[PDB]
Amino acid sequence: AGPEIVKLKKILREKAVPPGTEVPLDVMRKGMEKVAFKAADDIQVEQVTVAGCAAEWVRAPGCQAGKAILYLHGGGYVMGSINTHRSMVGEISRASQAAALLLDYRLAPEHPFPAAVEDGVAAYRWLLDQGFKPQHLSISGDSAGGGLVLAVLVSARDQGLPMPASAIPISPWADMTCTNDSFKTRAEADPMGGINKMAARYLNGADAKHPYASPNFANLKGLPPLLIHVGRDEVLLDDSIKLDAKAKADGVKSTLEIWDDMIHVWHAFHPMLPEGKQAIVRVGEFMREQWAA
Repeated sequence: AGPEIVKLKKILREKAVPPGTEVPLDVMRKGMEKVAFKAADDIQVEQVTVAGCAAEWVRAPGCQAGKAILYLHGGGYVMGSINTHRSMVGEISRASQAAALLLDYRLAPEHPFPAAVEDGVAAYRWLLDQGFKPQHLSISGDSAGGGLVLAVLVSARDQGLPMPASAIPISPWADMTCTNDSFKTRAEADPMGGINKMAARYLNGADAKHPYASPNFANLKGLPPLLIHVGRDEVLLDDSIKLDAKAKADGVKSTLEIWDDMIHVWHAFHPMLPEGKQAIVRVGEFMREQWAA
């Protein structure tokens, strides 16, 4: 294990709330806002309204005309924002050489399932109506947003929408049931259930096996080529392994990368984690590969 990830895990545990204490949602929300990384100063930003939602066009230098990424942020479907993810999305824009549409989709419990999926699908539809070709598009997202990526694709496909050139779920949460073995077998090495409460907030009585809630139970047939990033040291490991397997069986060209010693959305720690930078570079490279094909 690299020195950076070791020290990163140390800091995270030293700074985290003990297991089982209930942090109010508005407290978690504000805490996530305050620890959010400042985006690099060469990242340009433009506010837009997309499908009734606030959003930002996130443009790193080197962005190609005609291309775009719909980005869906993490936050367990109950938190996160444009601000919390602007830094990581800028670096994805940089590696992929394409501007990114960072969507402030509707959150639970104010807006429970399927609000987030509706916003994702409509935002993707918005991109199309703006004149972006399907072959010039990609959809990416982390954690809850990584599951949201797959749900948006499946929903859009059921509604007759054309598929984009690629999709890259990062540490996706694709199973609301949280019954996978890695929740037990990787729990020791994961410094990042509170997750069950978030699932309860998002679902609000809905079936946890609903395809648009938990894409690991969805029909993935027809989906674009997948790059799935996940850390070996996270409780959501099996979500990614099972997603890959599901995609394979449903005909989808899927590529699963389990990064050793890595934690949940390690990409977000790119300022101090070389593997975080590396994986972001990989994401952008995969996007460009699928566009040049």
